[PDB]
Amino acid sequence: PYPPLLRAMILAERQKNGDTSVQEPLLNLERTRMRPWDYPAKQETKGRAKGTPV
Amino acid sequence: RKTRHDPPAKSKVGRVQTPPAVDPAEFFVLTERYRQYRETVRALRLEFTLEVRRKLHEARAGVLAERKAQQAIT
Amino acid sequence: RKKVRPRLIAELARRVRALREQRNQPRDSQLYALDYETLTRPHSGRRLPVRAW
Amino acid sequence: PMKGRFPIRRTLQYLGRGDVVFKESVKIMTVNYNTYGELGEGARKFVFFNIPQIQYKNPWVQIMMFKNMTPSPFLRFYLDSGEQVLVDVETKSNKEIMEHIKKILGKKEETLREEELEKQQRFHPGNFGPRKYCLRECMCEVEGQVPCPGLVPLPKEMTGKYKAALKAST
Amino acid sequence: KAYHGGHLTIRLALGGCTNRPFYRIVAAHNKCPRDGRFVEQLGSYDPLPNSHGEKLVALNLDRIRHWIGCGAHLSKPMEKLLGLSGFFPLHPMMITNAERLRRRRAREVLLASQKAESEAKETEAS
Amino acid sequence: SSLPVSPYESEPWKYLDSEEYHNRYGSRPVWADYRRNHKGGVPPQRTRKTCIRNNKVAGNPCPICRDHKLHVDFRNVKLLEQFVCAHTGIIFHAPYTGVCMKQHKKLTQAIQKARECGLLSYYVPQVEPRDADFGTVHGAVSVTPPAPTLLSGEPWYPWYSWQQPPERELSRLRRLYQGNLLEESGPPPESMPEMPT
Amino acid sequence: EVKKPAFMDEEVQRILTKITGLDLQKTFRPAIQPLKPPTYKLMTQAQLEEATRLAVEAAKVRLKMPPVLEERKPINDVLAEDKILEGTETNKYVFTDISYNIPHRERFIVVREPSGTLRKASWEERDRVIQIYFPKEGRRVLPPVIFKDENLKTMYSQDRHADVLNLCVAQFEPDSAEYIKVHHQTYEDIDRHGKYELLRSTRHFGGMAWYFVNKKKIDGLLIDQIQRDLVDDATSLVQLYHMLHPDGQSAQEAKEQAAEGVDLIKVFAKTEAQRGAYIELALQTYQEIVTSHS
RNA sequence: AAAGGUUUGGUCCUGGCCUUAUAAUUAAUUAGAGGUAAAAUUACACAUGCAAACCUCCAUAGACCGGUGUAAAAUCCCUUAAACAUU
Ligand code: FES
Ligand SMILES: [K+]
Ligand SMILES: [K+]
Ligand SMILES: [Mg+2]
Ligand SMILES: [Mg+2]
Ligand SMILES: [Mg+2]
Ligand SMILES: [Mg+2]
Ligand SMILES: [Zn+2]
Repeated sequence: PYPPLLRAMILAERQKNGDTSVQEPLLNLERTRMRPWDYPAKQETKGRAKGTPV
Repeated sequence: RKTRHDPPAKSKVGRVQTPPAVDPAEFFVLTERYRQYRETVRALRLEFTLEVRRKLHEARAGVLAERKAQQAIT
Repeated sequence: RKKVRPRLIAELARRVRALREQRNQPRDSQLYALDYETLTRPHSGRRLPVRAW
Repeated sequence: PMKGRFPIRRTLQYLGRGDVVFKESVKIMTVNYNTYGELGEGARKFVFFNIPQIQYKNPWVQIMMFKNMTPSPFLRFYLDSGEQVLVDVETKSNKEIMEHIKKILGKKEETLREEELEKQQRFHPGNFGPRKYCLRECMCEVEGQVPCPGLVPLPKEMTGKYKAALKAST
Repeated sequence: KAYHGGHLTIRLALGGCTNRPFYRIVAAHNKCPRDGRFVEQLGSYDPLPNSHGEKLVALNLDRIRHWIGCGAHLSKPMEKLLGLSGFFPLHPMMITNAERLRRRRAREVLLASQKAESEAKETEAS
Repeated sequence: SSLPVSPYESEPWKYLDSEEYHNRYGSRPVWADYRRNHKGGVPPQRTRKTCIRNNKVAGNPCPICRDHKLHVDFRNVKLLEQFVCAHTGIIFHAPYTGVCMKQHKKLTQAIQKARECGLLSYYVPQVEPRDADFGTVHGAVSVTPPAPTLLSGEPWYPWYSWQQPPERELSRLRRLYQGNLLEESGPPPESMPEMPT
Repeated sequence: EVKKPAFMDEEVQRILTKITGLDLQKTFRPAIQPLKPPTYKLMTQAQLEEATRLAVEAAKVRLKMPPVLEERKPINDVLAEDKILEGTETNKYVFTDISYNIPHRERFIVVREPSGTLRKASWEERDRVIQIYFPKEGRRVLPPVIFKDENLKTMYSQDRHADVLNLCVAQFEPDSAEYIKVHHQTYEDIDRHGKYELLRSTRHFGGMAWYFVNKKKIDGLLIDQIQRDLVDDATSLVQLYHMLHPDGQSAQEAKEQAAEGVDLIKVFAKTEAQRGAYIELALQTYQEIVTSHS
C-alpha cells in the first residue's frame, strides 16, 4: 500500500480529474529491491590507502 | 574540529571500542523493519523521480509548448 | 586586472609531489601487514576493531 | 529647478511609463533622423521623448542613432534570426511611431503578466526568514505560538536552567 | 564557501532563542552550516505546543517531492516528521522505541504492584 | 509618600463630563497647553520615561500625569479620542502630545483594547472572501474511502507489529554476537501500559 | 421539480441590486485613513459625466454582495489508526500542505493525535493554520473578541452594523457557523429597530433581504420601503417573495388576480403578511400623499 | 532640516565654523534582581588541557563545521563549456 497521507492524495486527485474507481493505489517494489548489506561490493571502484607511514 | 594534520590527544590513546550488546529477538525484528522500510522508501523515491521527469518533458515538449512556438512564428 | 602573476613554485610542487607517489608506491605486503600480538598494522598503526580479533 | 528642457524625462516614473517591451528577437534598433526639416518632426520628438523609455524597458537592446545621413527618417530593427525590419516614420507622430513598433515587435500584455508571476514563484508567505525575503523571521511572531523569551519570560519549567537543577536534586 | 563533494539534503535548521527552539525545513548541500546557506525552504516545524496544545508542522509537499526525485537525502528527524504526517511510512526506530517504552512501563507497573503487595504485607503485620 | 486620591477612579468617564473638566480644559484637548523644556530647537525623539517615581512628580509633569483625575482606561473613550487623529485614525507618537513614555504605552493599550471591544470606532476596510470557489467536495475536506487494513483493524504495514523471529535465526545471532549478548525480549505489551500513579 | 431560486441567480441578483440602491456619496464615503493631497482636473460637462459614469461602474464592483452559503458540515474522517504510537507523544501534531498553487479548500491538513490516530483537520483547525501560513489582510489567527454578544450589542448601539458585517467577512468564512451566527444576529437587530437604511447602498443589503424572505418576515422592510417613497422596491421585494415561495397562498393569489405594481403589495398584506394591517395603512397613506400633493 | 548661534559703527549679501537629532566604543561618577541579545585592542609570542572519528580487518571521514580579515581594486551581474573528490 501507499502511506496513509500519500494514498489519500492519490484518491483525491482521481476524483478531481473525473476518474471514478475504487482500486487501491499500490506501490511496486520489484524495480527497487535491495541487495543484502553483506553483498560483495565493487573492488575496482574502491580506494587504496596512501603510502605515507604514520 | 581538528584537521588531519593535527596531533591526536594523549588522554584517548588508550581508547578501545566497546561494541553494544545485542538482543537477539529485538535485533532481528529491527533488521527486518529496516529492510522493509527502505524498500518502501525506494519505491516512493522512484515514483517521485518519475513525476519530476514527466513534468519536465510536458513543459519542454508538451502539447501547449508546441502550439505556442508555432503560434508565435505565424 | 593583469596583476595576477604565475605561481611556478606551486606548479613545480604539484608535479613533483605526484611523481614521488608513483615512484614510492607501497605494496600489499606492507599496507596490510599485521602484528598479531597487538593486532595493529605497523604501516599505519591502525588497531583492528574488536569484533575482528 | 532641474536642469535641461523637460526635466520630467529624468524621473523614474516617466521612464517607467514606457509600454514597448520588445520580443527576445530584437537585438538592435538604429534610429535615423534629421535635425532639420518639416516631415521629420515626429522622428525628432521620438528621439527626444520616447527613446529613453524604450531603453529603460529593454536594457539589453543596442539603440544607436545617426543624424542627417538620409533624406527621410526611418527605424531599422536587427533581429537575432538575422532578419532586418525597416520602419518608415516620416510624417508620423511620435505617438504613432510608438504604437507601430509596439504592434510589430512588442510583447503582448498576456506574455508580460506570465513572466511576472513566474518570477515570484519562490516567494512563499509561510516561509520564515529575514525581512528582506520573508514576512516573519520567527514563529514567535505568529499569534498563539509561544512568544519570544526576550520579549516575554518563559515559564520556569520550560527552561534548561531549571530542568538542570531538578536533575541534580533527583 | 566553495564546497567539493557532498549531496543535497533535507534537514531542520535551528532558529529561535534560548529555551525557544524553532526549526526551518530546508534543502541544502550537506557540507553547508546548519543555519547557513540553503537551496530552498520546504516548511517549518514549531516543536513547542501552542495555545491550543498543537505542535505545528508545515510541509511544502510539492517541493519536497521534487527534491526527493532529484536525489535529496533526508535527515533522521525529518524522516520521523514525514512518518507522523503519513507521507512516509513510520520509521523503524519510531516503532522500536515505542516498543521499548511499552516494555519499560510494564516493568514499572509490575514493580508498583509488587511494592503494593509488599505494602500489603506491612498492612498484614499492622 | 501620599499621592492624591481621585474621586473618579471607579467611573473615570465621569470626570470628562464634569464642570471641573470644562473650566480647566474647555473643549480643547488636555495636551493643548503643554510645552516640553529641552535644549536646542530639535527636541529629543523620545519623551521622558515617566513623570512619577515612587510618589514623586517631575518638574514639568506631562498632560496625563499633571492631572491626577485623568485616568487612562479603555472605557474612558472621550479621553482616548483626544490621543487619536480624527482624520487618519493613527495614534499620535508621544512627542506629539508630550506624554511620558509610560503613559503613552498605557494609552496605546487602552486605545487598542477599546477598539477591540467596539467602544472606540475605527475604519474597517472592505475585503473580498478568501476563496474564489466554495466547494467542499474535494477529498481533503470530504470522506476518503477507508483503507482495507483500517477496516480489518490491522496495522498499515505488516512490519509495524512485532513478528516473532524464527528460532533458527535467534540462534544465528547468539553465535555471531557470542560473549556480548542481552537477555532475549519477548513480544511487547499489546497496548501502552497505563502510567503508574 | 422547479428549482429553488439561488442567491446568485441572475434574476435574484437583479432584484436584490435594485432594492439595495446606489448612492455615490455613501458608497464612496471618505475613509478615515492616512491621507494624501487631493488632485485636480479641469473637465467639461461631457468629461465630468464620463467620470461620474466610471464612478458608478466602480460603485457596482464595490457593492458586489458577499456569498450566502449553507453551514459547512463537520469534517470527521480518520485516515489511519496507528496504535503502535499510542502513549509516545503528549501533544498533537498538525501537518499543513503549504504548496502555493493549491486552493485552500483542496489542501490536505492532517492531525496526528497522541493516541496514534491520523485524522483530517477540522474546519476550525483548517482556518487557523491557513491564516498562519497564507495570512490574509484583515484576518487574525485567533477569533477576535469583538464578536461576543456583549461586544456586538455595543456596535449595534452605535449603529455600526455595516462594520460588524465587514469584520465578519474579513475574519470568518461564508459557510462557517460563526459567519452565519453574526450575520443572522445583525439582520435580526436591524429588523427589531427598523434600521434598514444603515445597509442601503452597501454590499450587505442583499443578504439581509434574502434572509428576511427565506424567514418569511419581509413585513418590516416593506413598511419601511413604502414610508421612504421607495414603492418600486417594495413591489420588487414582493416579487422575490413570490419567487422563493411559489406555493405560498400569496403567490397563488397574485396569479389568480394577475396583480402588478401596487396590487402585489396589497395581495401580500391580506394573504401572508405577519402585520398586514400596517402595510395597508402605510401603503394607503403613501397613495394619499402622492394623490393629494400630485 | 521646519532650523539656530556667530563677521559690522550699522544694514544687506556671500561664506565657513559651531549648536540642536541619532548611534557605537572607551573613560569619570553611580548602580537591585530578573528575561533576552551581543561579546570585539592586536595576522604579535604562546605554558597546559581538550577540539575526528568510525568499524568484523578493506574502506569512508578528518577537504566539512569552527576561526581570522592576510592578500588583492581586488568585484557584481550575466553567457558558454566541461566536469565533481558527489547524490
Ligand atoms: S526571535 Fe523568535 S523566539 Fe526569539
Ligand atoms: K551661517
Ligand atoms: K565681514
Ligand atoms: Mg562494510
Ligand atoms: Mg568599560
Ligand atoms: Mg563558516
Ligand atoms: Mg589588509
Ligand atoms: Zn507623565
